[PDB]
Amino acid sequence: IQKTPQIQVYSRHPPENGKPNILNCYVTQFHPPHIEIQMLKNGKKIPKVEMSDMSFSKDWSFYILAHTEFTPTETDTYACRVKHDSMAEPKTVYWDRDM
Amino acid sequence: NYTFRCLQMSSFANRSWSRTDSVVWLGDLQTHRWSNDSATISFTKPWSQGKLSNQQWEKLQHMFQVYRVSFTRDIQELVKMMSPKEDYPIEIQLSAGCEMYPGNASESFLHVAFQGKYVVRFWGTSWQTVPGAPSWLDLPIKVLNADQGTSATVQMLLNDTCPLFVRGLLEAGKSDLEKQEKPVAWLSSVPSSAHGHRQLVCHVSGFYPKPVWVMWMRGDQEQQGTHRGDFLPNADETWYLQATLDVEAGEEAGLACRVKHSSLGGQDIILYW
Repeated sequence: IQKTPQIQVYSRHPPENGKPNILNCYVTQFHPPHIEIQMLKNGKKIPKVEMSDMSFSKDWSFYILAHTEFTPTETDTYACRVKHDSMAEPKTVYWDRDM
Repeated sequence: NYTFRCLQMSSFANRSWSRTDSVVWLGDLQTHRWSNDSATISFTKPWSQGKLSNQQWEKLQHMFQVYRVSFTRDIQELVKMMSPKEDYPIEIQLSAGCEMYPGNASESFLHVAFQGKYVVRFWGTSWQTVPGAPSWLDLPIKVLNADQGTSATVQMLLNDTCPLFVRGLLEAGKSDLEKQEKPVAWLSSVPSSAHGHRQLVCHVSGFYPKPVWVMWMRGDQEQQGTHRGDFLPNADETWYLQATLDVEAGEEAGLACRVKHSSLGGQDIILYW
């Protein structure tokens, strides 16, 4: 009926300061299929963020991959904010210089 | 040896706001899309028309264009007959498709989830309420089960059309389903809770197909204890996976990552130094 989205932030290539990359945010296990994904660079939203098409697993929960083009910087933070019915308030997981 | 699935998602928030989008997969590569706003199914691959002649593909797509406007309209009649659980915000999913076996036949399926719980199926020649499915759904399926045309048309799509279509694809798609994409790897360590024991992390990304071996090594010594996580996707339809190992300071020296994957042969051994 209602399930809180599990969130996961990770890069596409090994991040390296200054080198272009792609930041992936994989939201999952939620239900209903009505959630607003927002990708943030230091508090600001990134304008153009691509999202895949929403589909569901055989356990019927939904999933999606919002993602964008990013560059790792010693002074820059990135994060994925999720708004879902089943969350009293928005969940923001930030990204670690590892994933 | 592939699984063709076509997941449809209908959302009914109220009498005047419904949305049904769909998305098809051949294994783990998406081949099609049908956004509620688009009047025709969009291919998401060069070869998503299979070996279908336009005239026949076009005649097939018409079916769905008709089914849609209809399933959608009939849900509204359905919903009025929704006691006792009168609860308009209805989310319904439909997973249909067919697992393609070589020697064996293919296996077809049609599952329907109501409010995220699985409640009905199409079986052989008639639609049937699966256990746990609420009491009311019984009168609707019994009156639905009288539609010989639909249930004939279904037994066709289900039984006959689906495999016909799918082989075509394994044939034209052969190119991208057989692509051997090479992975990249990098390590990183994260300290644990309050204590001098951190955990080494091995990230491997950009590989395809899915099957990959990752594991921490100490020489020829395999580390029991390495814990492989979830396969996370990438926008290019490749995979991500990372294997961690909780160590203890001092003896992190000599440990390393051995990434075994089909596209390689002579594989990534990333020593931690």
